[PDB]
Amino acid sequence: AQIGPVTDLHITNANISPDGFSRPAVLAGGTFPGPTIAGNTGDNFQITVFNDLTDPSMLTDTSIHWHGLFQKGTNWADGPAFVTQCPIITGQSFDYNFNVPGQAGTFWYHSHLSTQYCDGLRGPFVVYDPNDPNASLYDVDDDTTIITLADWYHTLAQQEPIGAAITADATLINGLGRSFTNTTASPLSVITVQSGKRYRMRLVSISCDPNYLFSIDGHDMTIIEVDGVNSQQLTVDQIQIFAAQRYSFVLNANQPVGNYWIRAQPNSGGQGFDGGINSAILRYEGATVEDPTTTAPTTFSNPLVETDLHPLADLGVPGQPFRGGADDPLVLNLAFANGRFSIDGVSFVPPTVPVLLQILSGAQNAQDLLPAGSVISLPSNSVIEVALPAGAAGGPHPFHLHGHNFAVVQSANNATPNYVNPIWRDTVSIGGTGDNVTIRFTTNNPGPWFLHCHIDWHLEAGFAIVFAEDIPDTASANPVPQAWSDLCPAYDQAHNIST
Ligand SMILES: *[C@@H]1O[C@H](CO)[C@@H](O[C@@H]2O[C@H](CO)[C@@H](O)[C@H](O)[C@H]2NC(C)=O)[C@H](O)[C@H]1NC(C)=O
Ligand SMILES: *[C@@H]1O[C@H](CO)[C@@H](O[C@@H]2O[C@H](CO)[C@@H](O)[C@H](O)[C@H]2NC(C)=O)[C@H](O)[C@H]1NC(C)=O
Ligand SMILES: [Cu+2]
Ligand SMILES: [Cu+2]
Ligand SMILES: [Cu+2]
Ligand SMILES: [Cu+2]
Ligand code: NA
Repeated sequence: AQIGPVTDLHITNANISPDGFSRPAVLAGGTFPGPTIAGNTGDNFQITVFNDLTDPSMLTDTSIHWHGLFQKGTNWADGPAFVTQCPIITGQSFDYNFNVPGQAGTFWYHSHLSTQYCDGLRGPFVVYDPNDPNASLYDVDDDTTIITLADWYHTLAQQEPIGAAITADATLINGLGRSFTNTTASPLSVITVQSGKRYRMRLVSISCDPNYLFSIDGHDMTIIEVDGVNSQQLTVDQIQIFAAQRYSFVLNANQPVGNYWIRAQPNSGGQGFDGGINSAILRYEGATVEDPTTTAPTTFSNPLVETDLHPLADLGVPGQPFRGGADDPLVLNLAFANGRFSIDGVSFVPPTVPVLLQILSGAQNAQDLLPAGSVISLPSNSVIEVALPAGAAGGPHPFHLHGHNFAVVQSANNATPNYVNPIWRDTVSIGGTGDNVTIRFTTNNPGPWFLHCHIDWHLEAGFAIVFAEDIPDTASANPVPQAWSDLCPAYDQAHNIST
């Protein structure tokens, strides 16, 4: 069952064996992935998060981010530790009480402390639209049509060297999959469809690192949503999905009744499908209960290319139709050396006082804010352009901005900008050497918004900055509840920190 929009959510430690290898984890709702949190557009969500964690090897503090929800007027509920709150300590709880005006689509939630989400605290978050403009394109859209793609590690996150090329031990599809080494024939996930029906498949990358080449043997996929933004219909036979991205696609169950492989090939770790790694099963009602015998093609003739995507609505692009044609045009220098990433010469290290609390206490320009050099102020009601030229090791880097989505004016692997009708999204691959992926948005949401690579190992190694958007209006726009004001005293008391 789905839970929400008003629910408790317990965060616990437990052993799990999603690929047949047992290890301890950090879990929401006792499962991997966590339960789906759902509601309708415009609903009030009140997710009371109970921190019941006791195992220090995966951290006993926690904080949860609602990925892709704008949090307008509720910056305090966004979740990134040391940016919008101090962590929740064990044996305490915290009500994330916010609203989702003007958004409907496929989202997710995850720990936003250190690399803790890798250890298991990740699940889907869906905001349905009762008047969805795409409703007539499918028959079925429910918890059974959500498809999660996850990387899974046998080594605990806090034992992963900072800045390393960290590699997973299994791909999990809907929580199940087989290990790349010492492969055992442990259970694969089954997605069941009825011949003739059309399904809104909600494809969610809950990855900590790899991107996946996702396809379904014998089937194509008609994309209708990108990171929460409705798209024009685009039919493809393969989707390359980067960490934290989401797509909805229509699956037409129009092939002969039978069993078909679902494939998710990561860019690192195990390559291919031997022993059923990187796989799940699409089963038609009435098919024999047996593994598929289908084959992938040698190449995919209609793969997703990001510049083919266009919004369903006339969203346009803010600003003027040329590079630098914005009120505040930025170019970030994105680098990696010696185990640490940097942005504009500064490697992100979380401050002791959360950025939002520094601003509410009166720090009112970005040079007064800590970490020094890691906070950039944005002016209010202005068009912002951010170029993100690639080249830093460990790519392709999927960059994500909190508090916003953005027009993708220039995509990976294509030097041509689009100032007319590019897709809008919230997490974008910045591509490869020589690319100049560029995003635009308007500043109508005061507060500190994190900008970072969503490969969680890279964030931990410093690949982040904070946009302090409209510092002067942050306090009036974001009144804070007492429980939020209580978090930093409680956390600092528990950890013997002075401030
Ligand atoms: C990416 O595009 C940005 C502009 O969006 C380019 O920025 C210019 O960089 C040159 C020096 O490289 C400066 O003279 C300009 O002031 C910058 N802003 C402009 C022209 O609007 C950036 O060079 C591009 N990077 C790559 C790798 O192509
Ligand atoms: C490279 O990106 C550009 C810009 O998004 C794409 O150019 C568009 O191509 C569409 C489809 O043919 C045309 O309708 C638009 O007028 C083009 N826009 C511009 C600004 O040129 C281009 O197709 C992409 N390249 C590849 C190989 O997909
Ligand atoms: Cu996220
Ligand atoms: Cu986010
Ligand atoms: Cu990265
Ligand atoms: Cu984040
Ligand atoms: Na415009």
